[PDB]
Amino acid sequence: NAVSTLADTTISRVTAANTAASSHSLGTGRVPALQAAETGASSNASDENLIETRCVMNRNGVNEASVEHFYSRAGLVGVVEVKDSGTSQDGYTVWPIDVMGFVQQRRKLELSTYMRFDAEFTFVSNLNDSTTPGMLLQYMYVPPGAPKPDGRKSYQWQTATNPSIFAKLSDPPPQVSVPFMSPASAYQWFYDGYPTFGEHKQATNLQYGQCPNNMMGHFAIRTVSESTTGKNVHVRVYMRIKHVRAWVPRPFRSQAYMVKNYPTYSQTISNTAADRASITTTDYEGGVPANPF
Amino acid sequence: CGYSDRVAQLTVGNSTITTQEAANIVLSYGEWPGYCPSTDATAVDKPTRPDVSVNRFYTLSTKSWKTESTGWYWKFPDVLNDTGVFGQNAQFHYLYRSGFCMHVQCNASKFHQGALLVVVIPEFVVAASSPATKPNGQGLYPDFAHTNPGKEGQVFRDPYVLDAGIPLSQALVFPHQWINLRTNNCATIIMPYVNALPFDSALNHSNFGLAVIPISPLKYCNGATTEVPITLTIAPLNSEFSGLRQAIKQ
Amino acid sequence: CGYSDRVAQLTVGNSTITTQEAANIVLSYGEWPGYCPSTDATAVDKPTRPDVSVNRFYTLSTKSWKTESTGWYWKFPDVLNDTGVFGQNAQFHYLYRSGFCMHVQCNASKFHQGALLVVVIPEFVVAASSPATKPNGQGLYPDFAHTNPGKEGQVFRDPYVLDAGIPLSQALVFPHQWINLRTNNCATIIMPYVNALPFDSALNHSNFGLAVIPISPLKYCNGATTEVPITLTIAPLNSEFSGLRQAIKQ
Amino acid sequence: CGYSDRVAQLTVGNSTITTQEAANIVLSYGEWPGYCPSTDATAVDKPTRPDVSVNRFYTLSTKSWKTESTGWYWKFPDVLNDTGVFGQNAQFHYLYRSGFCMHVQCNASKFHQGALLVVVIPEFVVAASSPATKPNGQGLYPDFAHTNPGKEGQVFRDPYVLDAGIPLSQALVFPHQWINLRTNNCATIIMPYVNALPFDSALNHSNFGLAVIPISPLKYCNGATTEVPITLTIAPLNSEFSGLRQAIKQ
Amino acid sequence: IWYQTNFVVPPDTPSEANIIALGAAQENFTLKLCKDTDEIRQTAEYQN
Amino acid sequence: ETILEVNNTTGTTGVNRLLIPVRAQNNVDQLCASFQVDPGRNGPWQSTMVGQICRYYTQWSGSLKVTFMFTGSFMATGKMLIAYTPPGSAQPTTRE
Amino acid sequence: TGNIATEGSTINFTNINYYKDSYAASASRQDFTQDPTKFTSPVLDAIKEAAAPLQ
Ligand SMILES: CCCCCCCCCCCCCCCCCC(=O)O
Ligand SMILES: CCCCCCCCCCCCCC(=O)O
Repeated sequence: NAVSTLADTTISRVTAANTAASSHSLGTGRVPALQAAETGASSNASDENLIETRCVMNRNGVNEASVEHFYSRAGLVGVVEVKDSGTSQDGYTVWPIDVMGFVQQRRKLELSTYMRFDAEFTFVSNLNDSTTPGMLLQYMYVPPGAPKPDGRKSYQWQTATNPSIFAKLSDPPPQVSVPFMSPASAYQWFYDGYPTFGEHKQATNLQYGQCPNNMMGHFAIRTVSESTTGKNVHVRVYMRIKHVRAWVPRPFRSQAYMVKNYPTYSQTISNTAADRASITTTDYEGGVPANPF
Repeated sequence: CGYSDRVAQLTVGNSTITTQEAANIVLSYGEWPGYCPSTDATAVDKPTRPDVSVNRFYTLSTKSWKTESTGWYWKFPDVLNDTGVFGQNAQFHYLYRSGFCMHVQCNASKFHQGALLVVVIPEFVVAASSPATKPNGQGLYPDFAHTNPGKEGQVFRDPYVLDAGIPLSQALVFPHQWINLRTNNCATIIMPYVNALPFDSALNHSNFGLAVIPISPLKYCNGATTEVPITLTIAPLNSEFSGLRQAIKQ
Repeated sequence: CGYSDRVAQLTVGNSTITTQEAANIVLSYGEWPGYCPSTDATAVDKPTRPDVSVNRFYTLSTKSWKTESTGWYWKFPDVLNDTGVFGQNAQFHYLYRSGFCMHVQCNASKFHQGALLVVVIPEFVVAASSPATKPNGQGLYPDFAHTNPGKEGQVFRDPYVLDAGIPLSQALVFPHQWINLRTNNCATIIMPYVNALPFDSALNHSNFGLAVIPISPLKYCNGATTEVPITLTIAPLNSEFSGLRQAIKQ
Repeated sequence: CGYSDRVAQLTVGNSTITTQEAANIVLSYGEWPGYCPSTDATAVDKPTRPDVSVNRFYTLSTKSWKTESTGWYWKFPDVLNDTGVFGQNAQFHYLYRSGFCMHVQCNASKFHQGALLVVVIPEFVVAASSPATKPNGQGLYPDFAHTNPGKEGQVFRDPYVLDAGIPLSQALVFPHQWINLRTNNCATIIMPYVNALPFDSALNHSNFGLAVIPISPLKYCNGATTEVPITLTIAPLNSEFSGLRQAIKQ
Repeated sequence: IWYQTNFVVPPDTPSEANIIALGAAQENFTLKLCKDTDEIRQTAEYQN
Repeated sequence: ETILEVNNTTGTTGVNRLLIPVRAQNNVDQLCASFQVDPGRNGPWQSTMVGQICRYYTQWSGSLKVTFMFTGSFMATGKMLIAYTPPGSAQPTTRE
Repeated sequence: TGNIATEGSTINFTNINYYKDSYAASASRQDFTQDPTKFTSPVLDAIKEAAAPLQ
């Protein structure tokens, strides 16, 4: 029944491609080595045709180079500072939900052009001294067009419909599942166009590349208090993508990022490969040659 | 057969492209361009399919390849958004969808040499390089000329980073083909409609970038013809326009 | 039969060892040396098996046993890494695997006495004893001479701790055999390839240490022959070399 | 098919030779190299067959072809008797037998011209020409340098008589192939073991001579690359060594 | 990469050219133990 | 297949870093170029998709594949010995 | 046939959704797919390994 279903739930081992034994091929007409990169196709040549191979029954597992496994790992996507001391005694902050803020997660996600995933969001919250007192905090997801709070105690924190999460800093970090929320059929890290009609003749073309299909509202975070607590709270937001489909692979970014929502690079072009003295120089000592033949 | 024939003929609409050095044709992602199915279709307006009128080879831009030329790119359908009946259908309608057949023609004698990588980059977001001096240089956002070059195309300033901060070396991940003046003289990339949405505005959004970059520079001995052109010819396929209104140009 | 015969003949390749006082042959871990199976094999290069050329008894080192001799050790395949066709195959190739047939020959008259423990220690990491005076004495790491003695072998300085900080008394856990001049005059240990990896570099890594330690000292009355040699003879078995390149010596 | 394909790939051991102008492969006397059968075998020692270790393409000698170059010859297995694992197996063993796959690589532009006859002469006894003056000139017996050139090969002094008093015109009786820079750029001669004895000493006796002679001289117009190399690549096939002893070099 | 023979051209042809190396992996290629990359760096934990 | 940055040298810049220069030689058996074939190592493999995906993982296995496309004139001919040396040895000093 | 690195299977009470929304479920990583051709061989005329590609 559903018992047999639980039995076959452990991730099974898919092995890599085996090698077959091969011998010498002294004939004309058959040329596996010769390819044509011009055609745009990768070489079809196997080890067995270029050299004499033995039979290897390869048992190495490939299950971990999956878009599921690659991306199903929580990474820092935002740090919200709930300032309630000195000049900033607001005791609330509204943080625009974007995942393009930190390199490690940004660069992974930008391997794809389009991605459709559910995410799991964890809120690791603490004070300046890494201490977690019994201090109550409200995390309210504000979808695009929901009114954003303008004060510590405003009507917007009633949350009749907005999903919110009450937790103490003292408690283990809050976590929630979020669905694939997007008008478009998949998210889209690169949008080559403008969201509005117009002629786009501005000394600063900000609008270029900004698709609102991705912009998924704000998280409003406050300390549920009556007055200034005199304490700042750091909220590290961790996103773990799941149920992930990805389309159209792209080159991994080489240049350091400069701004959040725009691919832009310093005019100093850092080379993709770390340079060396000459094209015939390798950094490997090796052993003492037996016949110096 | 098990081998690609050198000689090939491409006939779409009332236009035919013959090439005697075709290094095979790339079908991007192993999928043919097709009309939007009922299941994927969201928009209830009956979509016009002009067929032969819009689906035909348009020869838009010819460029002179030099020893120091850095490369050119175009944005589809931006390149064709003002040329022929396609242009008019694209201005008169809101929603747009089609795949295309790229064909970059570059011949030279058996005594010239050089390699052009011709690559179709979906969602080619042109970056702007900011000078090291100022963190927010005015050239942090590329002006409309760079994002939408139109028919004439735009010269790469940094082809090594494909003007997008991604290495050209890894650009071979996208549907690509080489023009080695040694072997071939044309590059054909059939590309299906690739977008998160089933239909998009031809004017506002560019589905693909067409980039021709000289990797190995053009070199030749004194006496050979210095003028070696590179010509872009594009044929929209299975074009479908919808949401008819007043013609809008960009 | 139910008893080991005293007289025994060991013939590998073009070499034969005859012994009339064999106290049986030890087969280490009750497993015979065999070629790497397809399933365990990781490396796709076809492995050369020179057979008789490399698989034969090599008589490498003879040592003079004295009343105060403390013992000797060798490292396999380091001991053979420069001798015969085996040596050449081991220098010319990267990956290496074989089991071996050890045979330590020590005869003396019925009027001599003494016991040698002959033991094969897999992964025999030679230690260096640091003098009590300084915590980090320069002799905290044993120099290359001690770790890789080669053909001539190395004299134990502290055979009680087998120069590795482990008691010699418990060395009988490893495949071992005694040479009691009372009973026998030879010790044969067939050893299969023991390693976490299916193939390893013959030059960089030593699979086994061959240790001959006099437990009961050699004693004899005035008039007997003082010179009593101990000879090491090793035959690689099911040798398999792979990854051919430029010959490298150590 | 009924025609030899221009393009050909030769893969022996861990080496592959690709050629796009192969004028077919010559199989000498229409017989493939094979291991000595039981019936022909005289010597009772089990013969080592190192396979991939010894059976692979060795690129030994490259020579600069000039307008007045007279030709070069090598002696097999003398040419390989000191190179790679083959060399070591050949020094360590007495008896020897193998066929080989010759492959002489000489490319030039479609604006050079010339013909090289590449011919394998079994039992190529180098003669010494004696000056007419004295009947027994000291140069009546060719010195060791001429009989056994080794890896570097030897320049013909009288290629017309193939330095053996036999006309070059009739050398086409032996397994041969031409390199016409007009048509081809490689010559492949697979040769089986040809000898009155089933096994012979690699060092003392040379089974075959490898002779590359320019019949039509190399000519080209001012401006073309003057340096046109000729490279010899040899792969022993079905090598079998026997009678293991102390390594002897020549 | 060694010259097996020389790079030979006729008159009125460039005597210097290029080779483009393209690296990939075969069908038996496998990876293991996902870890964060060395290849990109922002200044600190609080940046764009 | 993505391009290896074999010409990753002090001087070379931009797209020039992706080209191994070749020419008519006065002397036979000179070394044209050389690179190590461990994708992780800082060097020519950094420019390849395989080299960049490897750096997201700790351990790798299986055969790699280098395709070399020549971009001289049609009239240019030549032969190149592309040798791969297993780990024991240094970079070969001679073609032999 | 798991990643246990020894003989043993045990009992597998895992991959359970406790919520009425299915997107609340654990990462769907039961299935692995390897189709590389759409990127490695996207050409119309499939080329055999043996044959010289352009003729
Ligand atoms: C109270 C907390 C509840 C959690 C709600 C989380 C909602 C998150 C929306 C989905 C995140 C993925 C889309 C990210 C796209 C932004 C990238 C960008 O355009 O810069
Ligand atoms: C709480 C009851 C859960 C039952 C789960 C199924 C266990 C089936 C027993 C066998 C173990 C699973 C693997 C196998 O089929 O060998």
